[PDB]
Amino acid sequence: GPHSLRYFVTAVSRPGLGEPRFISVGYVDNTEFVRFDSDAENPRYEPRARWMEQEGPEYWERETQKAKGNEQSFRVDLRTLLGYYNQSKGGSHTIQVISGCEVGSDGRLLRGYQQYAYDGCDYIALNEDLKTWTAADMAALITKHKWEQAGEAERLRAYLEGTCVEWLRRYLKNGNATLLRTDSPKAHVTHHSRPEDKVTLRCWALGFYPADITLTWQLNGEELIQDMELVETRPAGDGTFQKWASVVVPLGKEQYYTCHVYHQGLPEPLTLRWEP
Amino acid sequence: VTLLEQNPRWRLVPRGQAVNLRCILKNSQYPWMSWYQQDLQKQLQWLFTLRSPGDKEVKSLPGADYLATRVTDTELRLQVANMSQGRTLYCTCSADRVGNTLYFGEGSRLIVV
Amino acid sequence: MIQKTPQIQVYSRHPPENGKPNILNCYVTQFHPPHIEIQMLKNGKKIPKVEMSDMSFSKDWSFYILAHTEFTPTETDTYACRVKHDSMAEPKTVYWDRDM
Amino acid sequence: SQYYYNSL
Amino acid sequence: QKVTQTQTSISVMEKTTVTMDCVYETQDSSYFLFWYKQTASGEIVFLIRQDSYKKENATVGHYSLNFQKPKSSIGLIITATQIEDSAVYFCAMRGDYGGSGNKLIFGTGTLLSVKPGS
Repeated sequence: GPHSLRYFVTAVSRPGLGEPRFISVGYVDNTEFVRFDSDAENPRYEPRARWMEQEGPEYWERETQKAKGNEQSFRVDLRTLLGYYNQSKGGSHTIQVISGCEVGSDGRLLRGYQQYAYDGCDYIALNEDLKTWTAADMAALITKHKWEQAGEAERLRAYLEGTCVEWLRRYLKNGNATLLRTDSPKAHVTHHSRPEDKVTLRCWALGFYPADITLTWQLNGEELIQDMELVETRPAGDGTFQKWASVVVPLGKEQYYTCHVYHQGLPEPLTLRWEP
Repeated sequence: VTLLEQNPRWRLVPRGQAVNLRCILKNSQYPWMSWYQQDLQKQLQWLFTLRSPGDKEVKSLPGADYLATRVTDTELRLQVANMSQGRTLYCTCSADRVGNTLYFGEGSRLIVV
Repeated sequence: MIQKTPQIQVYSRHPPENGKPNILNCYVTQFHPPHIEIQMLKNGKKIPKVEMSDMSFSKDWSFYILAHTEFTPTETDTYACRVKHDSMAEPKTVYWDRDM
Repeated sequence: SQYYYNSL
Repeated sequence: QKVTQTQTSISVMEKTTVTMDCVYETQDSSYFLFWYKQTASGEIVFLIRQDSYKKENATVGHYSLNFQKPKSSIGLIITATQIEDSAVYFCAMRGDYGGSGNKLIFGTGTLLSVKPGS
């Protein structure tokens, strides 16, 4: 279907504790596929996914020197902002950037973009039109006006519509196979003390991928919309994820409640009950 | 009405005598400064680009050994040493890292006497 | 300019099988700045060896990282994840609940 | 392929 | 990264169309072509630029470029020349990536001589 290539960049300063830490992470369809950390010994632009190891050392050297160069401009920007905001040089700060494009199954551009953030707050963004900017405060206006006066958007656009796309095309060919991987969840239910006239039933789903999943409880066909306990889908630390949901049902009435699990990997939405 | 102030404008010197050039930025909108050499054949060549106060760097082209430093946000220096042939040094300023809008100063014509 | 406090989540990779070896994960997210010190205890201990995933961030700008350390659950084995971060005054530590 | 970021 | 200008010198009458060639080389997908002027006083002056990602030829003053991406050519076209245009025209391309930006690569240079009428 649709795909996208993005780059998440962070530049964080460590006042009088060395140079700022620069990290550029690359994603394809939300899957990290390349990375560059400056705090690594002899920094290199490492391939994060196997299907990437099929690129020539020429590419790896190119992208490494690109990052190093960006790491430099960023080291400068940090100081520039420091002055836009009149902030002590002694405090630490952060610049984050998100750049990339999202293309449709037709291979056409659906949305390109570039957003900046300073200390966790949106700084400036490139608009839908890929021609204008939107500043989020007095400081960003300066960058805005400069970038207007320099044609930055035009150059940036040129990258989002072309360079960025073509490379998304190339990465996908070498790794679509892998990007299709899917792991169906395994589910079981658990009964819990919960002292009183009630009990807790926890519906577990583990070892699944992608992280997208939905867990829901039912009482004799009708669905439960209240007092459902859920936990943010979490990484099992082995490529797969896990998540659970629970409800405190009146004791005895265990059977009357059933759990449901929907996941693109499953051939069909499994149904759990808890079996004594 | 000019962006950079380059000094000394010219210099006559006996081969080997070291020479100190200085460049002054008269506009905060072009903090990206660089050094360019133009040899006696009129050929321009890039030497350095120092953006931050503190940045030091050396390079050696045939005929001269250089050493440039971005002393302050407004002062960029250069130290020409062991000069064997004439050359004129150009100081340049640009709005940002990308460039594409670099203005050349008047230069520092250095002559070997 | 604003700081975001962490969200801790300690849980096992596989279901806690008393006696049998497993991996204890301490998932930390929703925080900013990225400066954070994460450590895993054991009845108050401080398991010296503790692998830490690389850090990344979500489209809302906040960071998230995954810490773990191979272990073995026992009926009387306490486990927690102490986390120090500029957002909180004192390190909020959360204990591992085999059931969660 | 990464973008050549400019200055803020 | 070999921007070259073959013409050592060009002498032509005023009010005449003169075209100064410049061939270039770069691997970068995006880049920038430039044309500068130097006078007897010894000062360089920016004239016009070309953006690799614009299929149309740039235009400023009476200067015009014949950008031909497929043939890496980007000559300068000075129309209705005069006694002031007489100078040395340099052709330059900004390109390498990272340690570039403010690193332009200049050509050997071509001296234009605009001969008056009387």
